[PDB]
Amino acid sequence: FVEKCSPIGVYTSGKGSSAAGLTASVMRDPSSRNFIMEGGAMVLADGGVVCIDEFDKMREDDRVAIHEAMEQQTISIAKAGITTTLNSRCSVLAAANSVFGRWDETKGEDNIDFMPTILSRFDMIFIVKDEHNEERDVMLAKHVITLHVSALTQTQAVEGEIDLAKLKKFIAYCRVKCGPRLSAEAAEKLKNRYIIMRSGARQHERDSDRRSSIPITVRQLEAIVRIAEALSKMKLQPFATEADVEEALRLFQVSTLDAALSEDQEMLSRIEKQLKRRFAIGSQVSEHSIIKDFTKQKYPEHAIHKVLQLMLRRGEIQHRMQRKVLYRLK
Amino acid sequence: DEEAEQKLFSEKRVELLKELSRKPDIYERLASALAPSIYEHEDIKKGILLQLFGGTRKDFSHTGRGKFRAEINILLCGDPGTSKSQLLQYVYNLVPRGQYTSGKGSSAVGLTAYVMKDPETRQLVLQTGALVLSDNGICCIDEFDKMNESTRSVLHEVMEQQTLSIAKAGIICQLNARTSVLAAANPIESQWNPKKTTIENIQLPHTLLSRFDLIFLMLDPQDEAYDRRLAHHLVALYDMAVLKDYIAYAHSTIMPRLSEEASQALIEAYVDMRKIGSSRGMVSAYPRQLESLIRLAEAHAKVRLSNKVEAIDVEEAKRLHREALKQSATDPRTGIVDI
Amino acid sequence: SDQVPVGNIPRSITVLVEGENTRIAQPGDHVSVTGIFLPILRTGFRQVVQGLLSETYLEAHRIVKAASIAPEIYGHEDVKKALLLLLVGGNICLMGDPGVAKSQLLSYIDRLAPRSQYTTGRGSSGVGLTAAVLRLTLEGGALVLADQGVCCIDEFDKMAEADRTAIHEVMEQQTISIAKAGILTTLNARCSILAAANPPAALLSRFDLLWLIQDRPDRDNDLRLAQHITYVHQHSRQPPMKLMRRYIAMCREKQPMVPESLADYITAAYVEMRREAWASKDATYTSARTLLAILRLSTALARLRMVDVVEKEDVNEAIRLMEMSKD
Amino acid sequence: RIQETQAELPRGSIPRSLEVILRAEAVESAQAGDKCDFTGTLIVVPDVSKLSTPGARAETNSRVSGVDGYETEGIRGLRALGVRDLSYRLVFLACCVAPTNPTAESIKNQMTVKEWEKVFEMSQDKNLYHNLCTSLFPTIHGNDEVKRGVLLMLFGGVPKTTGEGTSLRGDINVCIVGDPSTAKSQFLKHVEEFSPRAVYTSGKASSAAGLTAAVVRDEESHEFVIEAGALMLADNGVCCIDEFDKMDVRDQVAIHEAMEQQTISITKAGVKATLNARTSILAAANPISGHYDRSKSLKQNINLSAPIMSRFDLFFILVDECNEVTDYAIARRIVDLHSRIEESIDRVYSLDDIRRYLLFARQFKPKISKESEDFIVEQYKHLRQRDGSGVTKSSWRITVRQLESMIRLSEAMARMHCCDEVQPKHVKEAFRLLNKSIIRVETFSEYCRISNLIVLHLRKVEEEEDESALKRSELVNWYLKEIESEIDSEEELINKKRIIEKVIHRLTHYDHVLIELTQ
Amino acid sequence: SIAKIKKFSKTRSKDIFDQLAKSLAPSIHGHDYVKKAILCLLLGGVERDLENGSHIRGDINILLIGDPSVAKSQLLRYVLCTAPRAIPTTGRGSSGVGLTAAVTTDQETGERRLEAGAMVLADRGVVCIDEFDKMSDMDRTAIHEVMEQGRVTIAKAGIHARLNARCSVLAAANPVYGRYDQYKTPMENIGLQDSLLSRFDLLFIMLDQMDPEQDREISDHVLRMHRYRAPGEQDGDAMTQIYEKHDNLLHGTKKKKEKMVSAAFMKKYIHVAKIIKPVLTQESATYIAEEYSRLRSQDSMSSDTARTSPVTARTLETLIRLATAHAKARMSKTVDLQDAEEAVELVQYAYFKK
Amino acid sequence: QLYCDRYLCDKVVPGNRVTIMGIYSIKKFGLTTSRGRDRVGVGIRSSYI
Ligand SMILES: Nc1ncnc2c1ncn2[C@@H]1O[C@H](COP(=O)(O)OP(=O)(O)O)[C@@H](O)[C@H]1O
Ligand SMILES: Nc1ncnc2c1ncn2[C@@H]1O[C@H](COP(=O)(O)OP(=O)(O)O)[C@@H](O)[C@H]1O
Ligand SMILES: Nc1ncnc2c1ncn2[C@@H]1O[C@H](COP(=O)(O)OP(=O)(O)O)[C@@H](O)[C@H]1O
Ligand SMILES: [Mg+2]
Ligand SMILES: [Mg+2]
Ligand SMILES: [Mg+2]
Repeated sequence: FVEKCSPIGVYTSGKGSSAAGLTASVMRDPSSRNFIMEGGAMVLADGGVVCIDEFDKMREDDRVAIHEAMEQQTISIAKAGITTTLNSRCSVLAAANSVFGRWDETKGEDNIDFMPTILSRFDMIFIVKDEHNEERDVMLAKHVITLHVSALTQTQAVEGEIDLAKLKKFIAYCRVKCGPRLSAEAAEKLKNRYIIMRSGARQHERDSDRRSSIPITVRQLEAIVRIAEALSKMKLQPFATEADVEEALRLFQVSTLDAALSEDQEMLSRIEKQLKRRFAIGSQVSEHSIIKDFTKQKYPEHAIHKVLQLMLRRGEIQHRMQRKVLYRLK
Repeated sequence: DEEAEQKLFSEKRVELLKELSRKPDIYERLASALAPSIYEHEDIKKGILLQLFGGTRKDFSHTGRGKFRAEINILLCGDPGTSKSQLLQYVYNLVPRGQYTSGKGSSAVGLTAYVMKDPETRQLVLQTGALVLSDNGICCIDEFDKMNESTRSVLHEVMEQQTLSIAKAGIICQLNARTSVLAAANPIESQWNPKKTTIENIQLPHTLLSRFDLIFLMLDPQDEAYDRRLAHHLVALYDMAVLKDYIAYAHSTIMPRLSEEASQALIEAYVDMRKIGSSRGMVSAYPRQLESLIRLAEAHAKVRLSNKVEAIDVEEAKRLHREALKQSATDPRTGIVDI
Repeated sequence: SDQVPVGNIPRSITVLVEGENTRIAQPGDHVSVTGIFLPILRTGFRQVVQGLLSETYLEAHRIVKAASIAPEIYGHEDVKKALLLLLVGGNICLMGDPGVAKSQLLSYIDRLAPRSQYTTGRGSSGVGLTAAVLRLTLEGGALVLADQGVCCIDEFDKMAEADRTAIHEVMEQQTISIAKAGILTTLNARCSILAAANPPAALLSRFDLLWLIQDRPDRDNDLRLAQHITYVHQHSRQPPMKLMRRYIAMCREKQPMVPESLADYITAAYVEMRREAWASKDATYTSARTLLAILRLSTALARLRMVDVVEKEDVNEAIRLMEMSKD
Repeated sequence: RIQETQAELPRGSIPRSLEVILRAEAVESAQAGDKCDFTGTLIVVPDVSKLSTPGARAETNSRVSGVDGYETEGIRGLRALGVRDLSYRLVFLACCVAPTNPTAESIKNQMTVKEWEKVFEMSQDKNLYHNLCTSLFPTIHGNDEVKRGVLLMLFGGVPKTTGEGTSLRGDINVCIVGDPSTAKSQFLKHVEEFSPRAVYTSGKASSAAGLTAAVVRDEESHEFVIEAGALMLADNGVCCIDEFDKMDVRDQVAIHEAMEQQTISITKAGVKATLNARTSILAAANPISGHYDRSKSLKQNINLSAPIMSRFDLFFILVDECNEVTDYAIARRIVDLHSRIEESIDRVYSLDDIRRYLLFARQFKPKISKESEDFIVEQYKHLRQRDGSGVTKSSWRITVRQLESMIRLSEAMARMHCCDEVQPKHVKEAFRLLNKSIIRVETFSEYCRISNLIVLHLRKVEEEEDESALKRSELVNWYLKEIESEIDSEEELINKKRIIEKVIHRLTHYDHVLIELTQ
Repeated sequence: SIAKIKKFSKTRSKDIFDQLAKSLAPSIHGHDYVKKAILCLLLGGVERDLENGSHIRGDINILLIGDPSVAKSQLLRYVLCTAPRAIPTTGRGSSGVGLTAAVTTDQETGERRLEAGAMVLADRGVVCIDEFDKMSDMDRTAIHEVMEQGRVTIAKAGIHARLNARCSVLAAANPVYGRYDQYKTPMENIGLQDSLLSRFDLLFIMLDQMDPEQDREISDHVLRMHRYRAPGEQDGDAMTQIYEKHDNLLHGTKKKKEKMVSAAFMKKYIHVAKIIKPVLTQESATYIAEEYSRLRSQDSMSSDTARTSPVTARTLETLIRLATAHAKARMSKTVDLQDAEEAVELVQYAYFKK
Repeated sequence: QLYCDRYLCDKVVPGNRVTIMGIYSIKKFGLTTSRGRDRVGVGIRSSYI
């Protein structure tokens, strides 16, 4: 949808596409001596949006080049008798899969394979999980079937949708027309919040005694700045207000801080640590006994159920002939 | 060319050589006369002489087996601080139709034959390589370890079938490569480490090793008499025609043949060799060693100017085969050479 | 390379040579040529610009082609003596820690020798060594050019295996053999090799002399080295070649000989040396090659003295040099 | 184009190539790959670009000189005097072409009465199966299975086509893997000598264009001509490949394409063409380690791709015994070859007679009888049942490809014996050979059987009841109670009890197959 | 593609390099040592030749290692913009052949021709290498020839040449563990051999310490730069004096007591200083030699801290080179003791870490 | 093959999907003799739009 909506947009996966690379290359024609350059997926877009599936499969050369492409928006290529610098002013929108194939909440870190260097360049990081909600599945199924039924007759799902052509032209118009900048009063509040967030991150790192895989740097501060500026630009205003910065900080918290801080998870870790000691290898325990023991400790039952489900997925816990009593394997 | 014509008018020389052959020590004398400026290694020189004489070129086309290799291939494995290179140089300079290759310097296409086009005329489809130019001659290979598997693939067929098959675009042919190989090799560590076994020291596939008739494991005993003799000889460094005529006459005038006594001696030698080489750690034996024994016996029969191979020749061949590999001093159940 | 401007590439010219001037110059030589600059009228493929164009060429009429070794470098006196002996003649390898000037000694050796070549590594690898066919004539590499001279190789351990095998063949057999598609030749290379490297049995077994340069941080030696370097950088001259070339040329004219009696003495020494090597189980190599190297060094020293008969002092100095190198 | 044969080569010389020209009726004969005698003339034909340097040339005898303004300079003078360069080349014109050594009715008519008598005498001998084995391979000792397989491959099966447009293979492919010096290349050389149309190639010597085909331009006309490769010259013959592992993987891909489609497709130099390659492949390969590992399956001992591995009809494995009496029996033969150059051979049929009989035999296309259908069905059923878990692992695993191979081998046997239909004897022989080719892995059976029985009992207990289960002592007691009718004395009973207890301990602790829980 | 300079130099002396280091790049916050080192590259040493044809290197080389977002690439880009002959060549962007040179057979004539690489084109210039750690080993072995002697030897049968490649190198490499580990010694983090480290004149390590006041300063600077708009451009729109005019945002109210040097005058002064040829004095030679001996003895005394780079003979040449660069900074005729002291301070800071 | 004159040049980039209105014609460079080793075709003029 982003590829279709933006005036300029390229959709690619890792390793490029069918017959087009992800980064540009340079060759020399032997017959007639001309320096030919082949357009890559990044060079072909200027001011557009590049959607990238399968972020994990990239090759080494492209992985190294994308660092400069994301940071300085330029690529530098030198060969015998030639040195060139190409422009690539692209926004990046990437999707990736879990390391183990599905997310493991209790493991926390190590669910992401990317080194912190590449993760630093991103502005916002979203984490999505298949969350168990019995009554939400009914609504999702009904929504899907309603969409399938209504696709045949009327493309009028919502009363006030902007038409795709109108939305495209309006986005282009706003992008070309004006450009906003921050305000000092909002700037000071942003500074204070950023200092507080950095202090909290350092405190979390020192208390947990582990290096954070998703750090908070100056680039994230500039990311919040850029998001606020974009929100201001959406209204054609030359200067932003406090509300824009507040919304930007809310979004930044919801995405990045929830990604980096990944009491519920710590409490689940406590339950796992307790169970590992309590569970006797080569012995059986009734689920009712565990439920009673942990509810007398006043821990929620849903956490215990989720921990048991995760152990079942890992394979340490197995059911007997009757599901009332479980036993421990390795 | 000259051997295939009756140019032995020198009846005086014929009588002199035929009288010399009846003397007992002439064998050793030949081993002495093969190289005056080379050291006490008489076994190596005897092996080279037997290589020079060569086995009988029998005809087996009626059998359908194909060509039978009648020549001798020898290997010398040792540290670089020895005189194997000088031996290869002397053999190259002594025998006509000689070629010399060294390590990675040659390629697979460099040997056999390669496709060309004339710089003066339109075409010259194929041009011979190092091995074919060595047909009916001697090829000396040095630094045999560094050669890649691609060239060893060629050597596998060359060393046994005596023929080469080439099949490329518009070029399908079979060529004759009836050469004799003198190969030199080094230990993997450039030292003969006594803790490792012989096979581990050499590090060559058994298929390639089995085709060598004789293998000489050069070792340093550090004997005082050896040091004194070699020092005196080297510091003191500061009839060829008769040998030539004798070698040509023997090589061109006698066809060795063997009786049942030699047959049974060869069979006994074969079963004894199989018994000895069964134990792991040492180089195992294969049926081609029997043919190697036959070839050495025929060469020794040629040395004595005899058309009949006697049990003496077979016993001498067995002695050389045993001594070359140093199987007597080697520990049969650990594969470690001792002194 | 001195006259090339900044960032450009050397230009080439073509010379034609007449009867007696023929057979004077060889590839790789530095020459001075007295010539006439004349054009050649060219008729051939059509061109953009009308008129009479031509190609230029030069018609020649005449072509013209112990002591201190590298006094700028402080220390290494014994290594300098060994270098002198190698230059005079009858293969030396240096292994050293980084920061010790091994490359500059090889550069000095290249500049001093009449016929010399200097290689730096993979830049001259492959076809830069051995020889290749070009439009047909066969053109040689650095080893071929340095025939009957001295060759210098830097960063020896970083070379490809094929180059090292070729170098070993040159050192031991003194000829190169090439058998590839289009080339089937044996090349004559009667040159002695000096090699430099960073920290194997191959070097000990194949080479004659190895010099290990270890940087032990002694205060006095380091302070003297610092003083020497400051002197060099400030006064542009060491603290207080043509003659050396003439002396070497005069020296190489003679050929001493070994008498019969001294053999016994030499023999005794050799035996005793080996016995000591057999006593010290930590020792690595002794063989007749060491005796040959000692004889060659003694003959070189006798040649330096211009004596017809080898003497005792030369043998003692060769023994001392080998002992110093081994230690 | 013709080439000088190998037997005429002098020392270190490449064979000479010559051009032959056929006119009118003689044009038909002399196909590519033949070995023929020519009778004709040797004739001189002019050439153009031979002389890069001036040579002999012609001119006119008239004493003519130029005139001012028309002086006989270079070009005009040469054109006026009619100067031509005398360049020539040697060309052979053929008037008679014959084979060097010489549609079933046509073959029968070609043979004379004595040749037909010999063929009929050969036809009705059972020893034809035996004597052909010894005739083609007199010197090689043992390995009669390989000889029988090679003969069956030589005779071959019958190709067929279906109504849907598909085609079915009629050829047989054979592979030999063995330890060093087990006469592995001798079979290849003997088949190369015997067959009239056979090509022997090593793995690395032959290039991709050396096989398949090449396309070049005609000298005179605008058309194109095709240079045949090894597979095309061996069409409807045998191709021998030694050192099969050394071939490039892409060359192996091309070989597999030729084995499956039996067609070579060329799209080059403006020419699109399809050519038939109905070859039978005999290949020799070495083990990965240089020796066969008895403890591993065939797929783990050879570096060959799965498709080409499945395409081969028969695999033969040779292993050298260390110190058996055969070492004597081998030696007696080898010296017999050296002591007796030619008198140590007792061939029954000459090679020419065998070639004639093979040519006659390959024409037959026997059908499949009705009883043979059920016999083959039941034999394939038994073969597949052999793969059951009651016996040790085998090197192969049996699929429908084995059934098709059995049918092909039955057709080959019928062709060899010249019978008009496939009969149960041939089916039995093919079944025997295919079973003997299969080798069982040697490392144990009793331990596996006991473990399987215990697993069966425990899982039956688990599945049959939602109630409580048994313990280790209960399992031991149950197994002993079941054995009760099989052990006659207390000593055997206690020994088996100790053995089963140790086995159960190993299963629970070492193998982790069975789980143990506390009270 | 005179009075002002003389007056400014003669009046300022030390303040010349002081302000030049301070006013190197307002867009980058802090890191005085790296600015000093970059200025030393810009000024450079002195090339020297002797009677025997011996060549002595005069170029400087630097390697920076730091945590992400410490603005190493910004520094590289600024050096690219300011330096006259600057070429950027990242790790895997250019291989060993495209770095130095190559030989090609001309099909038109059959002769052999030489094609220059990146380092040969940058004669007496600057090559910037971003992501230096990703470069392969063979490329670094090739760069050895340029870094040691400044020449490239090329040979293929039919032609051989020695091309000039005198050059200076900037390099930035990430730590092996993604982020620099404090407890482990720098040798484990860098993961480079001693020879390559000795090839470089300077090593620097940069860290992102999360001090609340330092973070406040960084945020202030970044947002001041962000809010700034070019004069003469209307708000909301889309898209020579020696000392720069004071700016309310780019400089600040407190900085009114000092000023920054204009870019154009800075370039002119840099060129003039690069022209000037200073000479070493007798006062400082013994002083530098004694301090080199002191460092090589302190090798045993430095027990509380580890060493980033080994101390070899190249360190003394580096000392002299940095002294001459500082003497170039302030236009004069001879090298004095203060330049030696500054060089030694730089060496002490770079060569050891806590 | 298409012929473009004057202002029609550079209006189309390779890879575009275009609809073109034109005149179907043949080249006219005199009555030249056929070339090459193939001379089967008689009276064939190369066509274009
Ligand atoms: N003994 C010495 N005397 C004078 N200068 C030295 C000495 N040892 C080293 N140097 C200096 O140190 C540098 C060593 O660099 P280089 O010789 O290239 O090292 P390597 O040869 O080990 O690569 C040289 O530039 C040289 O000026
Ligand atoms: N069973 C056998 N009978 C007769 N000769 C044999 C036998 N096995 C081996 N040989 C002899 O040993 C040699 C084996 O070499 P070869 O068959 O080329 O080995 P491979 O084919 O494994 O490379 C042949 O020359 C053959 O004469
Ligand atoms: N000291 C500093 N002063 C100003 N901005 C900085 C500083 N350090 C980091 N930044 C900001 O952080 C970003 C770092 O990006 P980059 O230079 O690519 O980091 P790296 O080169 O370490 O990957 C820059 O956009 C820069 O604006
Ligand atoms: Mg060096
Ligand atoms: Mg074989
Ligand atoms: Mg960066």
